Amino acid sequence: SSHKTFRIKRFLAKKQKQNRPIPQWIWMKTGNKIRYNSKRRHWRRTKLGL
Amino acid sequence: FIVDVKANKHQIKQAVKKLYDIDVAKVNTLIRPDGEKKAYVRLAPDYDALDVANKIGII
Amino acid sequence: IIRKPVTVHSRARCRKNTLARRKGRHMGIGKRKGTANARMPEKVTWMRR
RNA sequence: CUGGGUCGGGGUUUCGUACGUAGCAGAGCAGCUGCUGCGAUCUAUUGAAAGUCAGCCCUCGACACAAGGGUUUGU
RNA sequence: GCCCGGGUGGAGCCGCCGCAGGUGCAGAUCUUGGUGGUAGUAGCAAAUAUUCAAACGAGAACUUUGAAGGCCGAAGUGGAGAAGGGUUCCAUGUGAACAGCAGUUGAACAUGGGUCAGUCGGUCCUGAGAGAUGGGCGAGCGCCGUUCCGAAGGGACGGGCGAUGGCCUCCGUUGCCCUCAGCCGAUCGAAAGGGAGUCGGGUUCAGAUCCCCGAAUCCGGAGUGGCGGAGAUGGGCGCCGCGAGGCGUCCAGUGCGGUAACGCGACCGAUCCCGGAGAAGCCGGCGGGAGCCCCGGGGAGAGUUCUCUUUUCUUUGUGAAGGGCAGGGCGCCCUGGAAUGGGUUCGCCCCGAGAGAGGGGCCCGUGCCUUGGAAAGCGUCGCGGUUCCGGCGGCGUCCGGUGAGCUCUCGCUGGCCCUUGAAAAUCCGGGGGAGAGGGUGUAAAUCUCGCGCCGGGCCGUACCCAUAUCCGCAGCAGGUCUCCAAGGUGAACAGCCUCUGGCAUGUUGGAACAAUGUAGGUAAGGGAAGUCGGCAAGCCGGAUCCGUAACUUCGGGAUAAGGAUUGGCUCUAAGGGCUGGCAGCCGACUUAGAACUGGUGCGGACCAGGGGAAUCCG
RNA sequence: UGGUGGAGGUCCGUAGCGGUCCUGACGUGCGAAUCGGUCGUCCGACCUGGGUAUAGGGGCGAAAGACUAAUCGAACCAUC
Ligand SMILES: [Mg+2]
Ligand SMILES: [Mg+2]
Ligand SMILES: [Mg+2]
Ligand SMILES: [Mg+2]
Ligand SMILES: [Mg+2]
Ligand SMILES: [Mg+2]
Ligand SMILES: [Mg+2]
Ligand SMILES: [Mg+2]
Ligand SMILES: [Mg+2]
Ligand SMILES: [Mg+2]
Ligand SMILES: [Mg+2]
Ligand SMILES: [Mg+2]
Ligand SMILES: [Mg+2]
Ligand SMILES: [Mg+2]
Ligand SMILES: [Mg+2]
Ligand SMILES: [Mg+2]
Ligand SMILES: [Mg+2]
Ligand SMILES: [Mg+2]
Ligand SMILES: [Mg+2]
Ligand SMILES: [Mg+2]
Ligand SMILES: [Mg+2]
Ligand SMILES: [Mg+2]
Ligand SMILES: [Mg+2]
Ligand SMILES: [Mg+2]
Ligand SMILES: [Mg+2]
Ligand SMILES: [Mg+2]
Ligand SMILES: [Mg+2]
Ligand SMILES: [Mg+2]
Ligand SMILES: [Mg+2]
Ligand SMILES: [Mg+2]
Ligand SMILES: [Mg+2]
Ligand SMILES: [Mg+2]
Ligand SMILES: [Mg+2]
Ligand SMILES: [Mg+2]
Repeated sequence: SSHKTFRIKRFLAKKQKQNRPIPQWIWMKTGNKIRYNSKRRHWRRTKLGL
Repeated sequence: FIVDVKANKHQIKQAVKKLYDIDVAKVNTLIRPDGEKKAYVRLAPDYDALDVANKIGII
Repeated sequence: IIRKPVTVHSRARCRKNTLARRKGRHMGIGKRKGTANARMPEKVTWMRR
C-alpha cells in the first residue's frame, strides 16, 4: 500500500536490509561452519507476516 | 546529503549553514526505502553547487 | 525512429449509406427492430408540435 | 531410350452464364436546348466464368531427375 | 551362536569370577528415514493463430527488429487508483537452481540505483460507538457506568494595589484584589463523511499538481506598524484682500447614493443575544452549458491511382487567478389595477394576499473576449553542433452548421413515504450599545480598501492493483472496491466488425486423422411408437397492420390464441426554422403511398416468447 | 370519444446479484465445490466497500439446527 505508517516503513526497511547474502570472506575464516545465508526471504514465497 | 530521521528541515538548513558557511534556498527531505533520510539542499543563486562540492570533496 | 501512420479506417461507406437513408432507402418495415415509439418517441413528437 | 514425378493440354463432372464493353432495354429523376448525367435490374458477347485428385481417366507437349545411400545374413 | 583365513578400515577392545539393567523383533492400518514395481506410463487438450527474413549467440518453434495474417473491440486482453503486497520498480550482468518443453528471456539469481509537497492526503471535527476520573460494586486481577450519589471554570474586557524593562513617555511582563460566566462532560473514533488554499510548460533509466521555468493563491505574524487611501476636513461671524486667496472667534464632522429591490474601495465598538452557512432522501420530466460524436469547406503531411475518385486518413489550442460581456435563474422592487377572465408548461401552475404590460435590482456566470499568451505547445519544410544541444530558422495553428445524439454538470418543477432521509469542528451576518477620539489640527481613535515585508514544521509518495507482483500451499479457468469509454449496424452500455491502446492463444511443439470420448452440425419416410417422465434437442421468436376466448379480485388474462407483410432501386406526399395569407434563404430526421425489379428472397449473419385445455399446493 | 400524464414491492431484458435443469463437463480436476449451455431477479423486503456492535451452552438466525475463519445437534487453543 502506498499509504503506510512510519513504523511500518521502518520495519520494512530493516527486513529489506536483512536480505543480503553473506560476505565471501566469511566462509574461509577458521572457526566457521556457515556455508550460506539460510534466512533469505523471497516476497513470493513467505509473506512477512504483518 | 544523507541525514538521520530525527532532523527537521530547519535543523538541516542550520547545520549546512554552520558547517559549510553557505546559504540555503530551500530543503526537500525524503526517507529512503532503506531507512535514512535523504535531503536535497538548494543553495542561493549567488552560490554555485559545483564549487561547494569541490570544497566538500565530492566532484 | 519514425512514428508509423494510423491505419486507415474510412467512413466513406457509412456516409454513403447515410446519404441513402437520407434519400429514404434501407428504412422499410423489414429493416427496423425497435418499436415505433422507441424509434421516435410520441412524447417528443407532441413536445415539438 | 526406359522409368516414374511436376507442370501444361484434352476427357469427365460440379455450379449456373464471369470481368470488361455495347445496347433507342430499363420504374423514373436532374441539368442543358433533342442532348448529357444518376439509376436496381435486363439483353448480346456467354451452357459463359471458376474448380476438377490431392485416393478421377488419357497424354507422349515442356522441365528436371533417376546406373545412388545405410545395416545385416553361410549348409 | 561362535572360532579362524582373505579384503576394507584407522584407535581402541576382549576372555574368566561376580554386580546392575532403558538387554534380543516380522508383524502392532507400529514411529522416523531410505528405496522399488507401477513407469519412461497417466499426463503437459477451457477461452480461433500463427508465418517469412535478418541479428545476436556454442546453441533459436519460444529472444530482438522488420514484414504479413489474427484476437481483445471502449461493461477491453486499454489507461489510472483503494485494500493487500514490500522492492516485485529501473539499468547492467549470469545462465548453476526456479519459471512442470526450451530460452540468448524473466516478477529467477548477482551488482548497483530509485519515492523531493504550505496548496495531494494523514494530521483537525464528530457519527455509529469506544473509553478514564467522581461514584458504585467487587475475595481479587478488576468490573459497571459516561453525567449519572461530584467544591468538575486555572479563563477574561475592564478597574484598583504592588514591581520591572524599554528615550521609564506609553506599552509589555507579571504577582494580589474587585468584577464578569453554563456545560454536556477527559480523551479516542473516517487516507470514500465535514475540512481555507496550485495551475500550465519542460525534464528522468526509473519521481512529478512534489524537481526546474512561469504565472498564482490560503493561513499566520510584525514595539516603532511600511506606505498610500478612507475616518477629513465644512459652515457661521468679525475681518484683510478689487477679487483670487489669506487671518481671528464659534459650531459640526465614527462615509455617501438610489422612491425601492439595493449600490459604492474602506466606512469604530466589548460582555451578551438571535440567525445563517457547514447541513442533507429516492425517483420522474424539461431546459441551459461544456466534453465527445457528426456534416460542409480552407490549409499541412501521408495512402490508392490497372479504371474512377475536387478523393481517403491524421492534425488544425490555451491553464489557475483577476476584469468585462453573453447566457441561465429569482417565492426581488417601482408604476398600474384585471371577467368578455387572462398569462403560461411536455406536464403543471399563477393572479385584488396584485395577473398581464412597461422599467429596474440581485445571484450563478465552469461559456466567449482580454491580462496570462506566444515568448511556451503542436503540425510540417530546411539549416546547423560531424556530437556533448529547452539549437537555430521559415510557414500554419483557419471559416462555418446542426442534432429527442452519449457523458458530465447547473438549474426549474413534480411524484413517494405508517421511510421525512447525520453531527461537530470552523466561519459569517445581524440586534444592542458598555467604551474610545479631537477640539479645528501635523487632526486623533479606528479601518473586512490597495500595495509592500517574513514564514508555513512532521509523516506517506517507487511499482502491481490481476487469466503472473493480493488471498486460495502455485505464474491456480476461483475470489477481490472504483473512475475514464470512439466508428458502423441496431431500441440499446445487446450481439457482430473496426480505430486509439494492447496482446501472442494462456505451464510445450511436430506427424498422423483408428476405436471410444468431449463440444458442435445435418439427415429419406414416420413423428414420442423411446423413456419412470418429450430428459435432451427441436419448433416460435424483431417490427408494422388486423384479430384476440373462458374466467376475473374488473386491475387483468394478453405478445392470449390466430393471420398478412418485410429485400433492392427510382419517386411522390406530409411533418420546420430565420430574414424582409407572401417572397427569399437554410435545415434535421422521420411516417405513409406508388412504380420497377430479382430462380418467392428479403427481422437472410447477429439479436430474438412454442402453444392450448385441466387438477394439487402456496 | 381523442389526447395528455407517467404510477407501480408492474412485465421483457443488459451490468450486478443468484444458482433451476442437463442429475452435461470435471471428478488423483483449473478448482478441498470450478466450467459450459440453459435458467430466477433486475427501483426495491435491491446490490456492495469501509467503520462499528453482538463470543461458545454464548452470539446471530424471513428458521435449514442454518452461520459463527475449508471446523458446528455446541467453535478454536493450552492444561487437568
Ligand atoms: Mg500469494
Ligand atoms: Mg582419528
Ligand atoms: Mg543404560
Ligand atoms: Mg523391522
Ligand atoms: Mg504418453
Ligand atoms: Mg488496467
Ligand atoms: Mg500501468
Ligand atoms: Mg522488470
Ligand atoms: Mg523447464
Ligand atoms: Mg512549488
Ligand atoms: Mg469502562
Ligand atoms: Mg480524532
Ligand atoms: Mg478525512
Ligand atoms: Mg408580472
Ligand atoms: Mg511559436
Ligand atoms: Mg505512483
Ligand atoms: Mg488453441
Ligand atoms: Mg504458444
Ligand atoms: Mg497463466
Ligand atoms: Mg492448459
Ligand atoms: Mg428425419
Ligand atoms: Mg423430412
Ligand atoms: Mg416401451
Ligand atoms: Mg427441455
Ligand atoms: Mg391462458
Ligand atoms: Mg377439486
Ligand atoms: Mg410462493
Ligand atoms: Mg419487478
Ligand atoms: Mg453431473
Ligand atoms: Mg474422467
Ligand atoms: Mg422480471
Ligand atoms: Mg449473555
Ligand atoms: Mg430437522
Ligand atoms: Mg457438549
